[PDB]
Amino acid sequence: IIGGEFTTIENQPWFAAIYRRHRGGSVTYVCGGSLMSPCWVISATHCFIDYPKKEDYIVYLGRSRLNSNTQGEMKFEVENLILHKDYSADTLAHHNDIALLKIRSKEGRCAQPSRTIQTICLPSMYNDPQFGTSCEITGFGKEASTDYLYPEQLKMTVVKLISHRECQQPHYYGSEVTTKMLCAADPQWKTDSCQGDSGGPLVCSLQGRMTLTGIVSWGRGCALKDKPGVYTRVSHFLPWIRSHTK
Amino acid sequence: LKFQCGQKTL
Ligand SMILES: C[C@H]1CCCC[C@@H]1Oc1cccc(-c2cc3cc(C(=N)N)c(F)cc3[nH]2)c1O
Repeated sequence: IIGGEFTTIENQPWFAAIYRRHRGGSVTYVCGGSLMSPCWVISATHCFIDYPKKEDYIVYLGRSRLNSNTQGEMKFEVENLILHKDYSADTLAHHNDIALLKIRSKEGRCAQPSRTIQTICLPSMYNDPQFGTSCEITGFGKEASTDYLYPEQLKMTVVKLISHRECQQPHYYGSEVTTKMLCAADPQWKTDSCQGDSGGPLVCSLQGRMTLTGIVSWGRGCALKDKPGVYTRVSHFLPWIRSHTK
Repeated sequence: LKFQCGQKTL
């Protein structure tokens, strides 16, 4: 997150941190995710695509810092890794950029609710907030596009949903942005999501609930003028989610 | 207690 505030997981209790193990001893951060129900976390397919070996990823819930522990955190193994069939990336966009991870702890249980672990709500079929709505994004991604490390403390920030008409303007992303995507930016192009925030949530209030409206997917640079962040439009993938989360 | 999606508790 470029700009934003530093926060704690009690402020985003559905945020999931996904890491990968390496033979050698290190564990490196990969992407964020969100908890939809006790056993499923949703993230982005582009985060796993190059290394789809589920046994090598670890998922932690209730985590406020990146490499140090938070009290109350839960560690899980990835029981199932469902990537989207039809996922495609081009010179910028990622299409159908959503993935599901079924988690299991070493004792065989799924997540348990606490003051730091809560689920986030799914929108109703093709139901979205109107553009102009302010939504928040959270994550452990870069703070400046030139950094080569990720922050240790969790960050958050607020961005506004913009319309497709605005996003598809030639000098923004043209037709690279489709109907299964949403664009969100900061009026002053000051704060935004960046690498590492990928897979994480875009939360807006819909019909009174905090709903998972988007998943951080792609964008040109970070906090660049006329280059919004593009999110997978969750409301349009509900059938796909259902298919696997029944 | 139990899960209530979208609810934070502070
Ligand atoms: C987070 C890494 C690790 C796992 C495999 C690649 C994954 O992918 C990425 C690698 C390099 C850059 C990004 C990335 C940048 C980036 C920027 C924005 C933005 N709002 N400007 C965004 F919304 C998502 C983004 N995602 C990204 O998501």
